[PDB]
Amino acid sequence: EACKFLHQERMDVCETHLHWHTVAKETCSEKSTNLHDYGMLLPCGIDKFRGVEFVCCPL
Ligand SMILES: [Cu+]
Repeated sequence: EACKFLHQERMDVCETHLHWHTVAKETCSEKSTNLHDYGMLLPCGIDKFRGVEFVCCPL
């Protein structure tokens, strides 16, 4: 297994870093992997974002 790069965004809500980190973490965990890195996408408002791109790696 290698690590997998994944991209998620929403067109209906802007959310904080914490929400997107949570989404990335839980996505990797559902795939039996661990989140290694991530970066926010599509900054919104003064402190929010509309997506995240992240890398899930083998346990
Ligand atoms: Cu974070």
